[PDB]
Amino acid sequence: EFSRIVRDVERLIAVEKYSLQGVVDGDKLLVVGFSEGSVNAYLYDGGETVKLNREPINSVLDPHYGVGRVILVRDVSKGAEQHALFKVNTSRPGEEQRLEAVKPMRILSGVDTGEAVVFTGATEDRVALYALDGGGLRELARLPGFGFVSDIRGDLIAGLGFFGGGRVSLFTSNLSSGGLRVFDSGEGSFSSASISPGMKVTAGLETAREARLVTVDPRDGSVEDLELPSKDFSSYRPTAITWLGYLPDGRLAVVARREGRSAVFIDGERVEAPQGNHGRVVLWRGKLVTSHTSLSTPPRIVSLPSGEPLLEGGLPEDLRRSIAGSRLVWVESFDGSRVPTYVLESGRAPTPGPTVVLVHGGPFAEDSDSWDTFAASLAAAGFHVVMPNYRGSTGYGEEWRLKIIGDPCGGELEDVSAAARWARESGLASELYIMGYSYGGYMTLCALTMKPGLFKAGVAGASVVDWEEMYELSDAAFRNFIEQLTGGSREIMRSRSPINHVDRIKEPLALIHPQNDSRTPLKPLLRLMGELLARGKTFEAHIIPDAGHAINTMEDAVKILLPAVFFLATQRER
Amino acid sequence: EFSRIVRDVERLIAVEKYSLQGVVDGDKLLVVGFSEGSVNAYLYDGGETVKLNREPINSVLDPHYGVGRVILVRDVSKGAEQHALFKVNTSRPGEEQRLEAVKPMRILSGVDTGEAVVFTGATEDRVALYALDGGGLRELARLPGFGFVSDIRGDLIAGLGFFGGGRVSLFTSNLSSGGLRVFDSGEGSFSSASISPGMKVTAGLETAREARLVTVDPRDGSVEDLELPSKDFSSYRPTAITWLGYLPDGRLAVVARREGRSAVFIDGERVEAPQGNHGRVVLWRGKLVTSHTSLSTPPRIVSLPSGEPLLEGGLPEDLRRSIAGSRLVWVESFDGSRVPTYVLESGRAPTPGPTVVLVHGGPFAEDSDSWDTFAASLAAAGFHVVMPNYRGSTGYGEEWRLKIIGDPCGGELEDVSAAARWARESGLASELYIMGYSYGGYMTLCALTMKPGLFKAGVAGASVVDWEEMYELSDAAFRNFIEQLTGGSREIMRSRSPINHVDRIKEPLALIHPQNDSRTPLKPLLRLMGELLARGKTFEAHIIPDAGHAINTMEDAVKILLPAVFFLATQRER
Ligand SMILES: [Cl-]
Repeated sequence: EFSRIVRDVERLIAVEKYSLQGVVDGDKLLVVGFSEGSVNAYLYDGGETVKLNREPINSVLDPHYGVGRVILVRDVSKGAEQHALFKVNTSRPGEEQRLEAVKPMRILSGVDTGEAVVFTGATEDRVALYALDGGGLRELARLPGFGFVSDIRGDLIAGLGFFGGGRVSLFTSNLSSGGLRVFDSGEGSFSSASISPGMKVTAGLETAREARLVTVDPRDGSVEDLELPSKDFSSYRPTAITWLGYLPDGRLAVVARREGRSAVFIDGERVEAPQGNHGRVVLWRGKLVTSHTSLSTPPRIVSLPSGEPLLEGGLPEDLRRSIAGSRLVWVESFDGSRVPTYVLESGRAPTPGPTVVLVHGGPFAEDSDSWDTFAASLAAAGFHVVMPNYRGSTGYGEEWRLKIIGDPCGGELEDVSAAARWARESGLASELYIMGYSYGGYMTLCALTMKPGLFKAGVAGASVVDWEEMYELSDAAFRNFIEQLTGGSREIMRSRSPINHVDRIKEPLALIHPQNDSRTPLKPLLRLMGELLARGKTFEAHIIPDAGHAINTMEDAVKILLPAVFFLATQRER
Repeated sequence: EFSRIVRDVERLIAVEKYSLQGVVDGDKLLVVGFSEGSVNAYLYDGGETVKLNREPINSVLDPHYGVGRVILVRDVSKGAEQHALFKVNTSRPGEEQRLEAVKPMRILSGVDTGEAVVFTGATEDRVALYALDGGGLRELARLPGFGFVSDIRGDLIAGLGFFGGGRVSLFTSNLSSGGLRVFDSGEGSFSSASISPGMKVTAGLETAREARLVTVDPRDGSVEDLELPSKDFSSYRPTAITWLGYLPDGRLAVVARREGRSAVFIDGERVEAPQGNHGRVVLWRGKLVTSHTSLSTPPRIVSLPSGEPLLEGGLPEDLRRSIAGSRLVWVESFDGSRVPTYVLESGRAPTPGPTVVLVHGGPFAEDSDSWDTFAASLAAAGFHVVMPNYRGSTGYGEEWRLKIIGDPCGGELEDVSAAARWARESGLASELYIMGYSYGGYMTLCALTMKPGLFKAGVAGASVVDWEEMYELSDAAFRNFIEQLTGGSREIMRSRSPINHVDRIKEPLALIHPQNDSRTPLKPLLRLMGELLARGKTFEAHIIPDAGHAINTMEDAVKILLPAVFFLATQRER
């Protein structure tokens, strides 16, 4: 029945998905949309979307309210994520002017004030904060690691820095003269940031098991808790902060979350919103607008508190019926920790039935009540889906997130393995598979090498294979992240690399990998194939042309997803 | 959509295909069939088939008329073609007894007398003629290269030997006492052989541009032309001899061919047969039976002279209509030689239209008026198909066949390239692709490296990549074949290896390869991928698990064929 599968996977990939970016030109929404087979940028106003870009893009920079242009970010390296920036004047959609003062680099983030384009980027030798204005390009600061611009008000630039130990610092700079100041909390990590009318930095602070709001004065580094007019926020007791931002009327919008579902607050007061997860919030036409998604709702743009959709891709009825349910469960792991695990029940599988432990990437990411095309495709193909938030995940507090540091292929793998055991013991699973992309594919390899026999077969997509060789091929941002994750230990880099444990593998493995991935490079995957072959192991492989880690077309998504589904479907017929 | 493609490809692979092997037990036909998703062995006696084997096989040994058992040949190495032999008593189908005296080896051929099993096999160090009887296993003779047992009558064993220069010798042995006698012709190559009631060896002799029948007296090596009672055979002036064999009533059956179509003769008299190609001929309940195939007929078993089908997988009408036409054309090549080229016009493509030069394997093989699943799948996918009998091909005389010796990636490539020129100049092709498996995949790599720009893109399946490295990884039979092809020259082995010319590649390439292929091993392909990556070339790859050069399940066929069709369909949308 592999042709009905191809049709489903294609349709699931093809459904339109929207992301809210801001408000530009004359009170028009700026949205990034996956539509017509690729990622594009649109203006929305009444009913007509207007396409701003020509060729597919990856993202746009964050515009200040009402600015008359959009800065596209586009990979100009066939997936290697050397990106260039292209200005589109909102009054002349489809006319792109490349910003040639900026040589290609990995663009990490940025904001457009209308007078300066401020962005962070990584090259081979550094990560930096840059400003481009009418006078040309300037390097404001070199950063100690991944950094992201959060907000600019006047000359004050605020951002978030991964500058050591897995922890997130706040940073500020000056638009006119550059420099850098770093603010490190001893309680936890800063999570989102926005500059108040008073020129203090409002930030989410994620502590051991909770999250709150703080005010940082960039002049003296003083921090204090921020109390809001309404106490709905406090009383919600979020674990994590998704996003926050000052609206143009001075009110503070915050999206915060717990147990994989978020809520929206304006000056601390709850605003009704559809169940699942939300993104940015903007004031448009004097009304509140956000993005929304859930496990059964592809990302869409909705009005609050109505919940009425402004932009939404429809899911076909027959596909909707493929997802028979979802649940959040707490799996007990090796040390007694409770692993929050999202479960998707297939309507096309019995119970007990074939079940895939689909391991998330990052590692600093989470499985949540948010749309997941891979999880949906598995349900449509007749597999239940188990999605464990292993230690290292976001969404459950700083202490759980930091447990991974210095211990890749250790406790987090136990968490994945405990989720696998739960799926069988709880009676959901008749047979067990493992699948993941990126850090998830790492986990597949680690499970098959370190836990032979636990799974029937594994799918490893865009995998980490060898920390040591990857390190040598990585840009400045990735080198630093590798050092942080591995705790700067060569012994960890080696012992936790599954290329060094190939002899232990006993289960069928499918490798899937984009040839131009600059994060998880193909080179070590070739050596892994060589090891599998020399040792007589069973394996299959699919390498995808002219694509990298970030997939921005339906054609590339099909090529990275379909083989995995075919492979698992074929395994299930054994 | 790709899902309608998956469906047609699957259906084209799934249609049942039959090969006639002999007559066993109580006048029952023995057939090998691709059916129920794999290659199996069957008895047929007027009604439903009876399955002899359990797990899929590769082939059966050639039984003497009426023997009460069948010897299955099965790969027990997950595609690496280390096979074992399994006896099935024809009265107890489905019960297999492994012949343990015979360790796994590449079984090349063999005959079962009912009292002795005589076969040729290759190990790392030898190719040998073996006999297994009540007394155990005995090595009758070591052979100078690939050899195939053709017939046994009494104590006399006759076979065909590739014992130098691409030329085929006859050999004989004695079942009781072993040994080896080799008979060479200065005029050409022996093609098929059967022992007359007079204990002479009747053989087809293929000469420079023609074929005939000869009588070899194994006692003195004397040769003379064989005159048959009816002159239809000699007046047909075949170019090649497909098969010959004495029927149990003493009559000589011959199948011979010219221009990619065969004819069947019985004591020299033509018997009417369906247009296309025929396999072995047997007498069954006193009536003649053979296999038949054509470009629009999957291999089936028919009665002669009527042509009524005994066993036939019916080609669905809608798939039949996907081939709008076929032609045999004579492409003019670089040196004036005329390359007989078979052409399928797709009913789902305009003219001019996307066209694939689909290069056959071997190299000692031909494109003929014979079913080809790959070619049918390309027509169904909306490509015209061009299949050139490049120099080295069978069917057109000894001289054309031996031109390739000492010159791989030379003249034959010119023939393939002339075919591509013809497709464009004749007005068939709007755009050109190259696709092939095995020696065909070699040709793809050779075209992309030596003729950059001629093709839009290529599919290389189970390719020859590096003659030097493959030589070092080959068994005794393959090493010898490699020396024969390359003319024993280390310079040819290197300069005609496309891994040495990777920098020249400019077109998109899709590699497809079974992991356990022992003929065209995966190992050099991994190095090729390393080279393509290091040099920044666009490529995709699909490596198939637990399979080798000889595909014997529908699931493995889908895995080797579908990626090629997807890739070309995608290329066509550029
Ligand atoms: Cl067959």
